[PDB]
Amino acid sequence: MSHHWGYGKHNGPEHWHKDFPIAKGERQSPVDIDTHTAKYDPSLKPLSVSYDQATSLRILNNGHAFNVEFDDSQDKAVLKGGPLDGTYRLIQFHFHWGSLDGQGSEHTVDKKKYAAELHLVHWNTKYGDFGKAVQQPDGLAVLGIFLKVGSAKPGLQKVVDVLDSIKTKGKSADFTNFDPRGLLPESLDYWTYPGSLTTPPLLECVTWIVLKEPISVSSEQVLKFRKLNFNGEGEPEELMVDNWRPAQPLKNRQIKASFK
Ligand SMILES: O[B-]1(O)OCc2ccccc21
Ligand SMILES: OB1OCc2ccccc21
Ligand SMILES: OB1OCc2ccccc21
Ligand SMILES: [Zn+2]
Repeated sequence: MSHHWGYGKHNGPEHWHKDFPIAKGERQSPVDIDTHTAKYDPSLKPLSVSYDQATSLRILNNGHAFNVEFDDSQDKAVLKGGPLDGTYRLIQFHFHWGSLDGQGSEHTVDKKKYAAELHLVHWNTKYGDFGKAVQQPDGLAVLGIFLKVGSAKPGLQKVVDVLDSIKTKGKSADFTNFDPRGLLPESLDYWTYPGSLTTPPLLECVTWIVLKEPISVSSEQVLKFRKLNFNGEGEPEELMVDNWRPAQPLKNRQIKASFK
């Protein structure tokens, strides 16, 4: 019932440029990762993902995805190294997923679409908070992880099991004591490039770090994502599926690989 951007024919990615002309900008995300033209950069550092002191707080259905939110008021869960200068603090994670196992990811790999994509969102501590960070060209670092359907991911199950309590837009629930390390693959090999948010306001503030190795989740786990709703409670049901933006033009960018 409310006026909002979304993923429908009438309010989806093809419309967003009218309110957010940066949608047609020079560093938009996601992109297709052409693995054959990405260059290995020996100058890149190992990525340092340090999530041992992470403090999860809450899970929220914001009408576009669900966010698992963290206490970012101290250096507790940080990303550094790789392509990054300085230290970026974890604020939230969320996913993008499809109506069918053959689509759902935002980034693609040689045109391959995965069933879903996880975004671990971090802000550059030099700018003091998330709101100020998104006003900067190096304000955010997003760790992107592909999901394929296969074996269950045990570290995902606590998330799946709470989704029924946040079915509709605006619902939240406690989500303490969640260890986000259980959402990572074994390998930290990655691609990186400069880009943007993949949702309005589409701000060009992101260093993307996209892991090469997908995680596998079960058919049952991703089905439960698809029972969420875009609508509010008491409104007609519109399933939260296909909340992904398609690949955008690479323009004058290079994608760098951390591996040979
Ligand atoms: O993928 B997204 O555009 O969704 C919300 C978000 C927040 C921070 C960085 C990137 C994103
Ligand atoms: O502001 B709007 O939110 C959803 C929608 C659908 C059609 C036309 C306008 C709007
Ligand atoms: O600029 B827009 O064209 C269609 C629409 C729907 C919802 C929100 C914004 C827009
Ligand atoms: Zn995202």
